[PDB]
Amino acid sequence: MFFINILTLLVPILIAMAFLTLVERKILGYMQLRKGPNIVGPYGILQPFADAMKLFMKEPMRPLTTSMSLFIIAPTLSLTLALSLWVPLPMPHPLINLNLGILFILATSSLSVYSILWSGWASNSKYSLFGALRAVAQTISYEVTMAIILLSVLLMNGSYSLQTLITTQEHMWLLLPAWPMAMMWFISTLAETNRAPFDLTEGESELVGFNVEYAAGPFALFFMAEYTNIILMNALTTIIFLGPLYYINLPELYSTNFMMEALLLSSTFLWIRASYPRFRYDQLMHLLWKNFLPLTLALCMWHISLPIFTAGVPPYM
Amino acid sequence: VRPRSDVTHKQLSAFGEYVAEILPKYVQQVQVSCLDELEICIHPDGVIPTLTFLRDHTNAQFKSLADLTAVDVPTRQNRFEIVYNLLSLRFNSRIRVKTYADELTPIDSIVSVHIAANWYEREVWDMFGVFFFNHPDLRRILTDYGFEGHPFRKDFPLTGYVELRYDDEVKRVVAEPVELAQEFRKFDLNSPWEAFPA
Amino acid sequence: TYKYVNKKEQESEVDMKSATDNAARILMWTELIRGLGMTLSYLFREPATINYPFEKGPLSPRFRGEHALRRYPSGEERCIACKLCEAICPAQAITIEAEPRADGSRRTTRYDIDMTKCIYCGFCQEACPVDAIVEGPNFEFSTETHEELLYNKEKLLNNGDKWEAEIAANIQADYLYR
Amino acid sequence: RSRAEYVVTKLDDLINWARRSSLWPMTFGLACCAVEMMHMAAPRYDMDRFGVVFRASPRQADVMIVAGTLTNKMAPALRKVYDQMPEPRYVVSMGSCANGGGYYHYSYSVVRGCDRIVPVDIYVPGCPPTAEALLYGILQLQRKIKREQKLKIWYRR
Amino acid sequence: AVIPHGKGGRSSVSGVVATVFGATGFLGRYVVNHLGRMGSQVIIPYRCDVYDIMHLRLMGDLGQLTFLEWDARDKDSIRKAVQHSNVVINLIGREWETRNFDFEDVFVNIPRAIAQASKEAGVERFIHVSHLNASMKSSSKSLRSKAVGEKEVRSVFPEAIIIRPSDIFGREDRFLNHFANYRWFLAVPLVSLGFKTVKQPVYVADVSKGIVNATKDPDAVGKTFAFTGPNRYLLFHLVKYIFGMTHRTFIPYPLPLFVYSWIGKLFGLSPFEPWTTKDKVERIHISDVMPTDLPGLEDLGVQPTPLELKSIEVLRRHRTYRWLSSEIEETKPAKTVNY
Amino acid sequence: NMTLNFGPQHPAAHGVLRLVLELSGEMVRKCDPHIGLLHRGTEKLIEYKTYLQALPYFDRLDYVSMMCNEQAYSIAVEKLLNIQPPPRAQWIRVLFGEITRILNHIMAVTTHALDIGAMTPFFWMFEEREKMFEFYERVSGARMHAAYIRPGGVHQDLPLGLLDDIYEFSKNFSLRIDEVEEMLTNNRIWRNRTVDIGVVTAEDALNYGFSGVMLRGSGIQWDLRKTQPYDVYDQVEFDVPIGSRGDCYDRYLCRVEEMRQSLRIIEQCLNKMPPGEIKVDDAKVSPPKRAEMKTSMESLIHHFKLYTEGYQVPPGATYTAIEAPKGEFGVYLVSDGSSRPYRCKIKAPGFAHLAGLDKMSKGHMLADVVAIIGTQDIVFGEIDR
Amino acid sequence: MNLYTVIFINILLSLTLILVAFWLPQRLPFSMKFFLVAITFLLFDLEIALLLPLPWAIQTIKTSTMMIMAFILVTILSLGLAYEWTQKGLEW
Amino acid sequence: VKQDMPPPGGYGPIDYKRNLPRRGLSGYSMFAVGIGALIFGYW
Ligand SMILES: NC(=O)C1=CN([C@@H]2O[C@H](COP(=O)(O)OP(=O)(O)OC[C@H]3O[C@@H](n4cnc5c(N)ncnc54)[C@H](OP(=O)(O)O)[C@@H]3O)[C@@H](O)[C@H]2O)C=CC1
Ligand SMILES: COC1=C(OC)C(=O)C(CC=C(C)C)=C(C)C1=O
Ligand code: SF4
Ligand code: SF4
Repeated sequence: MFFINILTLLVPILIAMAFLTLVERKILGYMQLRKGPNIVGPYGILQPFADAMKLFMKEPMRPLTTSMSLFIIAPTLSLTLALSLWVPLPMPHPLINLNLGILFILATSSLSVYSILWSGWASNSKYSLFGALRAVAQTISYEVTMAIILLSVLLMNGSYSLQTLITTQEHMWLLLPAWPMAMMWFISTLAETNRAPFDLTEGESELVGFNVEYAAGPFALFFMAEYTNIILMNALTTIIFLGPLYYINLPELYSTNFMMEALLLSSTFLWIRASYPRFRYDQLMHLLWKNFLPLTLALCMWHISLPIFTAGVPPYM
Repeated sequence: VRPRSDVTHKQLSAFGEYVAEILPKYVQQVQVSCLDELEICIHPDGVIPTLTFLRDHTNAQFKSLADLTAVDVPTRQNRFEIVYNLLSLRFNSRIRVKTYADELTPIDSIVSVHIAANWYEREVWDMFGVFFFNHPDLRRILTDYGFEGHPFRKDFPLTGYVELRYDDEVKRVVAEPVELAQEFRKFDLNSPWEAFPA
Repeated sequence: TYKYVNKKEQESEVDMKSATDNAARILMWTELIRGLGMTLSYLFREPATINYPFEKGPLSPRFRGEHALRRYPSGEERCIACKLCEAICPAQAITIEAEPRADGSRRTTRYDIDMTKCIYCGFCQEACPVDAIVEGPNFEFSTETHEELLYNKEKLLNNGDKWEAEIAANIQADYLYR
Repeated sequence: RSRAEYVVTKLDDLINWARRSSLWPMTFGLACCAVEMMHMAAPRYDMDRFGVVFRASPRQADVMIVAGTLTNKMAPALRKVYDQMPEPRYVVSMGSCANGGGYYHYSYSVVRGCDRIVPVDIYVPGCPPTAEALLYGILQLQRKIKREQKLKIWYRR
Repeated sequence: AVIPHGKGGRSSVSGVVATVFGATGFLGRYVVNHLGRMGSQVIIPYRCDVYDIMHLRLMGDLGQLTFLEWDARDKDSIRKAVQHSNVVINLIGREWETRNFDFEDVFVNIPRAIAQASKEAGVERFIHVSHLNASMKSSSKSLRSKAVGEKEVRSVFPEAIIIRPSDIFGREDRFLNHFANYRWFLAVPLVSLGFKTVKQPVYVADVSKGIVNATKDPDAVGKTFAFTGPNRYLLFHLVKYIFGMTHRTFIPYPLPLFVYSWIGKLFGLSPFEPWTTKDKVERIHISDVMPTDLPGLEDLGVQPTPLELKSIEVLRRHRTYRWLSSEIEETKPAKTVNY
Repeated sequence: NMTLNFGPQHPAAHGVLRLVLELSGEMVRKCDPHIGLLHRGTEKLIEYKTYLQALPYFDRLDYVSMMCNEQAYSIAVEKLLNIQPPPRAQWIRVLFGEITRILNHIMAVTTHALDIGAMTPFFWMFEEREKMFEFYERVSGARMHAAYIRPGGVHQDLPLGLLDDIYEFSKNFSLRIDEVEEMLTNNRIWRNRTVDIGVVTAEDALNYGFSGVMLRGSGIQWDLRKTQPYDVYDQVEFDVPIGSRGDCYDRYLCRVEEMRQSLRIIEQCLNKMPPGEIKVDDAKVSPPKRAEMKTSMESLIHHFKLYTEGYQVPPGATYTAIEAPKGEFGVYLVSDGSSRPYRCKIKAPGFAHLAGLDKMSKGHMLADVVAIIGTQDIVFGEIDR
Repeated sequence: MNLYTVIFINILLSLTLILVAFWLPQRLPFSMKFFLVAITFLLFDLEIALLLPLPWAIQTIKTSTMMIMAFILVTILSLGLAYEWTQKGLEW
Repeated sequence: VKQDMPPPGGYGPIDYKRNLPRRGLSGYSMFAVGIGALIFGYW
């Protein structure tokens, strides 16, 4: 039965991963006055499966100058961490509820920065190394504010367990309070998934770095990873800040609304991509260290003070 | 028949005399075409001096270099005819200063007078082979890295002498003497009858 | 007449109201939200794409497309080998050699348009006195092998016979203009 | 149906469909034919609909469309990019400049065709080969990819 | 015939219309290269899908290379291929007896039918290629079967040239790559510790040029040339040398062949192109025969090219980033054995 | 300095560009652009081709502004022949010249964004661009590479429905500029990527021979369309959009304004196009009409000679510059009395601009260089010629 | 264990893909800025640590000391940032 | 006689100037919205 549940979480998520790609190629399309992929299958539903098969069949190329492990470990790690982070998520019931759940999600995300570092060193070509170094920096920087923004949340939730927020948000979303950080969580979620406004990790016009030497099966695995993440981080926004209504008698309206909010915020980063030009490498770090980190550290203190003098210290457990 | 204003053919003509007078050491001929265009002609040594006077003279400011080109009249002893076309945004007029250079008698470079010429002078060396002294970095611009011969010279075959194909044996692109599958049909077009006195 | 773009006519001194409006613009990304609205708007517009095989992008009569050699209604090929179509071709594409046919008429023994050499200028359409060589409407003649693209008299005459009905309609529509 | 032959015919039909449906092209971008495809990528004749990627790096590209003249200075590169593309790979030569030398055939700086440099699968004709015309050529590549029977040949080899 | 006009390069004519049935091969690729360079008309019968023969298209010029669909079991396909050719070159061969084709077929059965038709057609000359040192009694079924063929084809086609090349040295060859690829194997077995099986490699091009020159020379009729090489080698130096350029450790450990023929049997069972072959193994330890015979290279006009000279290009792909820049001069040469 | 080349295949390299960059860290200290990857021999081939059969070559030098390019050759050859195009033809060349500047600017603004990372502006305008080519195709038969503007006059009269269709496109086009206007002109992300990048001072721009929006962007007031009015640019009213400071933003804003100003010029041309002939009536220069050559001997002789031999323009030389969308496009045509030219130096606004990349991209990141090439609107056909 | 079960399936799923992916088909880039960032990053990462126990420390009976401590930590690091800005650091 | 020409009286007028609309909520009012959310949310 546990395996059944393991399958129920991973298989559906992976399929959702696939169709996000399709949805990204139609919502971007209609925004740009074009139908998008509808000719393969009915309305393009078979389109995600089609290139998956093309990608796996095409010859995986191992560059003459390339490590053969820091090359194959990197996509395996990227898919493994991203699919793994869906293990401890309240929907509303988590598969493996962990008392220090949010620290698990923060730690597992942090490990993905390596895959970028390992792939860049493994390729042994200049475009890859330059891209990886800037990339690791972006990801790491957007971790420092990412973590502090969560610590502010937790202090108003009382615990690290993601399951507690379902009881914290039984009367109001944590967006109303703490909206200023939501925005800053959303922008940081956009950076950590290397999506558009912050896609310098792999700029195309700039260094066509992460998958330069990655084609076919390796390309796919990170690829899959990114999109699953795209969902996971959006889903974490939909639990931590937008709290779906929870009724203990019927648990699925929680998941039904979790479904609706996650899809809309997942739709939002698709909409962000088409709408904005990409930021400069330093313009990106200028935002986090200058614009956001002082806002986050100060609002972090406000969230240690709001509890005490408003006699609202949250109940542990 | 095009409309022609003689106001210009007079203005430009006068200027020509003015330039000539101011720079008599180098100006050999100064003509105005029937198309109202002035074309001071200078000894090759006057390249630096004549340009500078035009770039920096209150009564003749010719700030930008429209173009530097070299017609090649093979008959002419001095094969190339370096032509510099300049524009004066202040006086809304253009002038052309043209000099003569043979294959192995280099011309001075004007990169100092106008930095626009940094590239065009490299273009003239690559295509025609004229050399420009004091050029910051003269090196082929348009032709292939290993190209031998100056292409726009009238004595260079259009198709050229080398063409490229990929050879499997050597797994690398390889020049071979040009072998064309339909030679350029050289239609003779000149008519045996003249048009006017000109 | 000139026009300054990006020239600030004067120094509006900050007024709290102004400052707030601005600070709000930086803090709550107001203009960024403006941009998102524009793309959401089109998402709702009808897409302009056409089903390519089923629907075709419109081409009017002068479209040059693919070369064809026409024939008189009687059945006598129009070309009389004056060979100025060869003379005015910019790319040297058309190769024509001729000899007096048995009938005694002038005709081309070999007419070869190298389509890879041709740059579809449409001057040949222009130059022909009998208008034997025409720019036919078809643009879809992509070929697996390079040799197929080279076209001799028989392919062009066959191309002419296949598309004669539309070529005649197209020339009918545009001849007054020429 | 039951026959090791039928299973091997159906499965390539599957393998061929995947390659056919998702061709990620890589355009070098020489001369002007690249524009006449930027029009194919554009809304009147979307290519994505057909499963075509607007921009794909060489290592992730199934099809190379050579648009424009291949000069004798870009030849040594085209071959490199063709050589560095993943194995399943196809070339579409667009423009009379690329499939044959076109205007500029007799030039000393232009390779008379990309077929001399890279093996070419479909030749799309026209000075600016029309954008439908490229789309017909890409669709002709898809007809060529459907006909290929790699698994059948391995079975009866 | 076709009077030879031109300057000598592509887009020129040499007048050799030649069916070449096994062109897709490693040797083949080279044969079509020169034939195409010279300007000869080359008909390439092929069975593999068009995708795989694309590499042959750019070779040769337009309308100079023609590809025909052909099946070995179907006699009619061979019939039409040689219809309009005046030179037929046979390079049909394999190392692994495939499910539907036996060594006899690939070497003796098929290469007969082919020359047989060629005669019916009236082709001026047929060149048949069989492996070097091929006794009708040689151990490897392959070599013996090949020997069987060179005899037969002479009765189907008299005065048919029979070049008999040694194992070939070239990029994409086996002789050189096989050993270099033993890297995956931690240890590199070598029967008799790689001794007493002196081997003389021959560059592929030399072989190709030689073959081509045959097509355009009256001196070769019924000749059984033997393209051999510029220097012989005990398998030991060869193996190490290879590993030397590849810059990968060399660990020669002797392996009793009786057991090794079994290893060949193992990979041989592989469905997808067994990497080693029982018939291979024997061949590898089958000593190169001595050079007393109608000479090949040089005799046919090409001076052999030493192995060390081009080895760098063949073995480069097997090096690691660390050694990629390394050059031949840095490395040492192997030693020959006039024995 | 970690030398790295911006190799041709990369999308930001316009297909052919090998910018040898010296990366002092991510900051780039020197650029040595290696053009020549698309040199076709355009100017050595023209010497072997008659004046009409060399027109087509001029549609392929800058391949995004075809007709304005072929208006520079047409004006040159016309000068050397002391012939002037008929009144209707001159308006048609100005009508098609501004459709080309809208077409080039949609190319330059949207592809610049494609390089920076904004993808939607390209798709919205490119649909508006095929609407425009249709106008080329409906008047010449070629979507691009028309050959419509002939050395004397233009080739064929406008079809009877084109001016109504050009009104409907121009009527609704401005909203389309307004729409990318909102999506890419105030985005802090665009401004940051474009503002204060590649500033070029006024005197430096004149000295480097920039001569284009690059000249106007830094505040120098020069438009060959008003200063030296070619064709009818003396009878149409427009405002040159001079920018103030020179950052890549002011240059973008200028390009967006010129699209708007061109709609003002297109409006005037549709409102005031004269009834008349489209090509000069001298059979010696412009080919005789199809009916005339098939009924009058003097016309067949003139058609035969013009197509087979040529105009035989009188001996002379001229440099004629027109304001092509990129900048000043000029042809220095030297002519012997022969029907085929002797020299044709195509001045390319772009050979000068690309030279400026090293000076303009000073103290700038790898990413800034992508913007610097984008703001020069460089098409390598014109530079390589 | 339950987690172990999930994770090994997770690695298995990824190793399966790469394996099929490889089986079905049948020098001196340095800028102190980059190093400097990494450093700053840990100085901040360590601080994140000293700040992580704050959810448990909220419930501490003291409260006054808690906040007095936490506010001092956040303020002193932020000043570190302040000097990073003031100095060329953070100015890439 | 019949040639493609502007309609009699000329065509209508075409807009070229930017028509970007300055439509938005005033800044003070805007701040209040977010501030109010926080103020209430905290309570
Ligand atoms: N080291 C060497 O290479 C040596 C080779 N030789 C001889 O030279 C010849 C060429 O060798 P090489 O090129 O390496 O051989 P390959 O393994 O490269 O194959 C040669 C060609 O034969 C074709 N072929 C093989 N089996 C069949 C079949 N049953 N029906 C139809 N065609 C077939 C193949 O076509 P496809 O792949 O399409 O089936 C291939 O193109 C061989 O015959 C060999 O006996 C002699 C001495 C040394
Ligand atoms: C508009 O300027 C140019 C581009 O950049 C946006 C290019 O991408 C390209 C080529 C691009 C590809 C890959 C189609 C060309 C030719 C060009 O002119
Ligand atoms: S012009 Fe017309 S008629 Fe004269 S040859 Fe060319 S095609 Fe035949
Ligand atoms: S083919 Fe015609 S269009 Fe394509 S590049 Fe050569 S010239 Fe430009």
